[PDB]
Amino acid sequence: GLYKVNEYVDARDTNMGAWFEAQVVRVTRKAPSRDEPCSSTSRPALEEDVIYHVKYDDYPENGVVQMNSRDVRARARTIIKWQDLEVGQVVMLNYNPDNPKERGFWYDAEISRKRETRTARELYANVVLGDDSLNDCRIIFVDEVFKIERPGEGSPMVDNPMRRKSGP
Repeated sequence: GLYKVNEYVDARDTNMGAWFEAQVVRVTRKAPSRDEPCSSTSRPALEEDVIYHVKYDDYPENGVVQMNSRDVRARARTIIKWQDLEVGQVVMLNYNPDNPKERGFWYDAEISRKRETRTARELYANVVLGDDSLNDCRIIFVDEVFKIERPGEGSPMVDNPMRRKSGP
């Protein structure tokens, strides 16, 4: 457990498929450790199959939930503008899978098309859900869409914290 008691990282829930910036408040090992970590708690890995006790800052009412490193990724603090959106590029946006024209839970989208008119910069992308995907959906949220953190290209949140708290 390498994440600290003040480590608010982006916990991608696999079940609903939605990203939520969750606050790591405790790390525990898959070895006998239910309380505050002790007795040589040095347990790193490539993808740590150890239990990060996080709290969705997007839904504080969920309280402390258990998520592993494979589940909790670093929130890449980079808002991608329309002109930086390009074909093949996957980016995370506040998206309602009930209505693409309204915001909701943070999902992925692979940019398929981009066409600006003098009334608005219009975007159409394959919005990637839990394991599913929604090809050619209007991306209204081009002003506030973040990037997916790639191997090397993934910039960490060292600058001003977001902690978007997506819980309408």
